Amino acid sequence: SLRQEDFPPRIVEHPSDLIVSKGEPATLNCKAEGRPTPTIEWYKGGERVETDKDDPRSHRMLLPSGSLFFLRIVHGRKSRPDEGVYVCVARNYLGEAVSHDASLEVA
Amino acid sequence: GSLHCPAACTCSNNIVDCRGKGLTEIPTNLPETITEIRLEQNTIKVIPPGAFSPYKKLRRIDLSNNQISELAPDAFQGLRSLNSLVLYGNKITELPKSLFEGLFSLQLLLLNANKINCLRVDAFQDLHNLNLLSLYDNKLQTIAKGTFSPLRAIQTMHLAQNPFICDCHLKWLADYLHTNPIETSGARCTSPRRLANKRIGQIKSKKFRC
Repeated sequence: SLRQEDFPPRIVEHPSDLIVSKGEPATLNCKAEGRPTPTIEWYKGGERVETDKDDPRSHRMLLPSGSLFFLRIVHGRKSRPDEGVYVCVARNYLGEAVSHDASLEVA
Repeated sequence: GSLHCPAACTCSNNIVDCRGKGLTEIPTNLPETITEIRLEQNTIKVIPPGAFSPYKKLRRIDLSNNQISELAPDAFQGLRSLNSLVLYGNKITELPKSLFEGLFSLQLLLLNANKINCLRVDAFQDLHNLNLLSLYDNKLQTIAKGTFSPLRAIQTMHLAQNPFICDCHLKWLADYLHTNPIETSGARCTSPRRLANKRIGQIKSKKFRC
């Protein structure tokens, strides 16, 4: 008929550059195919991003789609945890896929 | 078949991506097999009668960052597979009766960053599988008792950046939030003076008085 065998991850939607203002919501998307369903991790400037799934205390959520949802962009005079260049990595037992960069910039 | 992919969009494996294309209306005549429609960052003002009803395999509708001020009550009528509806960053002031009727499968509903000034007690009547509800950054002064009763699967809620009046009519919410510690954004009273700037979750229920 048409079987789906296990296969390693492939990014089918890369995050895209985003311009946002302080206090506004933002999403960076990351759709990966793979079986078993790949798990998604986010990195900002090469450093792993903490989300509700690593800390329940958060303005950042990792949604079941793999998307990184910012309920509100934090950008104070002297505190800027959200602006940066992001990559998502999708993993399953057969391999991993790394997305293109996406810049999250505050206007 | 004939062509069912709008030229402004790309259609890949039933995902239709129309983001950031300066669209003022939802493209019509999409593939009947569509599972995801991505319309974020356009200039759509109105969601017309039965807009999404034909697309029975839709799992995800993203309309974030448009200019939506009006949605037809039957815009999502007859969708039984819809998993995620994202509407944040629009200009929505009210949700008509029946807007979310029949969305039994819905798991994610992002309504944050609008101008919603009132919610109907039946607004989420059928949303028994909803896991995340975001109402953050709207114009709600109250939520009617019973509005959250249908939300049997709810895990996370955002209610903050709403000008709540923490009187007797919001007492149920203090109770609700003490029994269900699922509100993560820090919902706060705007009035009365005694409760101004205090998290609803931090206030003893007795203090909610008319």
